[PDB]
Amino acid sequence: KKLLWTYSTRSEEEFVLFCDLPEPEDIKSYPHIIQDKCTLHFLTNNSGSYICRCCVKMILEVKPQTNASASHKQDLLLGSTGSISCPSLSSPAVTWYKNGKLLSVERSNRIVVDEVYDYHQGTYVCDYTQSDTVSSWTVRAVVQVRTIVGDTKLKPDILDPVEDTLEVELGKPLTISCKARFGFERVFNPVIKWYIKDSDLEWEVSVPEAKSIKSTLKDEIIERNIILEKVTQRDLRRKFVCFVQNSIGNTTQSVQLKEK
Amino acid sequence: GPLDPEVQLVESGGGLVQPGGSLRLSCAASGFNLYYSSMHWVRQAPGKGLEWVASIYSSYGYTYYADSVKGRFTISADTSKNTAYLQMNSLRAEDTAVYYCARSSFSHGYGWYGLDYWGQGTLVTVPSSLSASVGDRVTITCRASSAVAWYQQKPGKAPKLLIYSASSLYSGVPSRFSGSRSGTDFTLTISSLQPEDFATYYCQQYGYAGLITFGQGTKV
Ligand SMILES: *[C@@H]1O[C@H](CO)[C@@H](O)[C@H](O)[C@H]1NC(C)=O
Repeated sequence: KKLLWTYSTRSEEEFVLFCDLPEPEDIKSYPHIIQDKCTLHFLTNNSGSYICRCCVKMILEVKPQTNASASHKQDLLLGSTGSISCPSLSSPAVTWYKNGKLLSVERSNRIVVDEVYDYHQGTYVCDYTQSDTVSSWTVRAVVQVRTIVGDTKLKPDILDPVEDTLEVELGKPLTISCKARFGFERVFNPVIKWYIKDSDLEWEVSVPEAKSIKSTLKDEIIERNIILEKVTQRDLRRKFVCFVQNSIGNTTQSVQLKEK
Repeated sequence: GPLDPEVQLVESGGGLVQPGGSLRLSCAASGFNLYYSSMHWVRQAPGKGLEWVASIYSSYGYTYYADSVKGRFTISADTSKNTAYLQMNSLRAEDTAVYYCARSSFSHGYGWYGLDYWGQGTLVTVPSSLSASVGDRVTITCRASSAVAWYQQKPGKAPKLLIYSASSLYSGVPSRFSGSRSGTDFTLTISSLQPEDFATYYCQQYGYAGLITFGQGTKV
């Protein structure tokens, strides 16, 4: 079951071959070409038209580049979004494989990735066919993609309480919740706390230990509640201030209680 | 990258103990919050390679042990002092080794980006070879779900992180190095060996749940 491709080398490239014959100068891994299973790996003006066994014959023509843009080492920031360009096409139908498995067949020179997870690392293969004065080969290039970790450039965002004021009926208990969103830090040391503003002083209220309500590659959300057993008349004379801080900065949100 | 108060790891409590006895080791963490970090005891019996001993995840209160120990040692942490202790009971005289504690980032989605920081290790008493030269390309393979990491130990110091998430290159680590997954056989590369790159090299896996597996070692 013959297939053709060509491989243009430039600066730091690699190449792979799949057993495209229906799976569940070689057959003899004599040179520096590595086989794992069903997939051979080429570390670079030769050839290497092999076959493996319903047999699959590959007919490769390695041919150095001459005229020449995203390169074969591309980084994806995990948590966030990203995209992997097809080095070749710096559009026809490009077929993407991630470590041998099929990803997309879209007519563009870039696959986009919405939520970069740990498994988005690997070697990606972007195939697209090419016909000339009649001859139909396939162009294969291999791009190695790394899921690199990167600290945020962002202050914590307070999502609750968003309102300046809270109406309360005194003699009844009240719980003010502070939720804030923290972006990734490799040494993550978040600060979230409640403060009181009476006459001109501020002091940290004395309870309780925060907890997470969300922990995903992009967001860590930490909530920390203040509880008053019964809102007294003084509790309208002070302000309660949520304060969050991470290694980029700090944000606060104050809450003034009303009566009704 | 930013000049912000950074991470130390002090170990203590080691000594000469009789077999069947007990001994408490201590790790004074400095610079990181124990609720967003996993703290680990990794061991090195004199001459041999690195072996995982115990993990603690203070946030959830989870604790994990390598079976070769499981039953004897208790790992705990006091987040009011940022201190993790390894409580050793009934040393079976193979426990003789230097005990490192090392941090990892255990926050956000909880993926594994390596043991970033190690202590000097505290001594308690009860790798293969490559050989090439300055300028060569060297490739080291490792066959066996995790995101692998690569460490570089120099004869008497604690391991350094080179690579995390199997490809990504740790901060400070020169661009010479490379990492690959390739099915079940991960491989570290040094492009053009330099005089400083000679060391013992270890690979590592994580998991299933949380069991850390190190490599056998490679002297380059
Ligand atoms: C909190 O951030 C503000 C600036 O946005 C800063 O001026 C203030 O002193 C900060 N407090 C701390 C502990 O950083």
